[PDB]
Amino acid sequence: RKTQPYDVYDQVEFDVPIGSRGDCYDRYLCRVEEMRQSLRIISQCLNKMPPGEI
Amino acid sequence: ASKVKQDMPPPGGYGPIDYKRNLPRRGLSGYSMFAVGIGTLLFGYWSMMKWNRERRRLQIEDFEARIALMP
Repeated sequence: RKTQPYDVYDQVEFDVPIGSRGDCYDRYLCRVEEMRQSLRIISQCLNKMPPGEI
Repeated sequence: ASKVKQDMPPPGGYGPIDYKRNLPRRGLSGYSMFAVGIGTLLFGYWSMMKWNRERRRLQIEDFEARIALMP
C-alpha cells in the first residue's frame, strides 16, 4: 500500500508496524497496530468521501 | 428537478476517532504491596502466638485432669 499504491491509497496517511525479533509475539503486535492503523484510514476515508458516480 | 441526494459526510467533518493504545498505569508501588504483605504476616504471627500459648495451657489442664483420674 506504500511502495506500490493502488486506488487512492496514496491519499491517506497511516503507519506501518515493524517487528524486530521475527517471532509470534512481534507479529501479534504488528497485527494489533495494523488494526489501529486501519481505524485511522477508515476515519480518513469517512471524512474524504466525494460525490459522483460509482 | 430536486437536489442531488447521496450518502455524504456531514458539513464540516466527523468527530475525531480514537485509535491509539490506551493502557492506564493503575497500580500501587512495589514497596506498598510488600509492606502490606509483611504487616499482615506480622499481625497473623502475633495472633497465632497468643492462641497457641493459650492452647498449650488448655492441653496441660486436661492432661492434669487425666493424671488425677488415672489411679
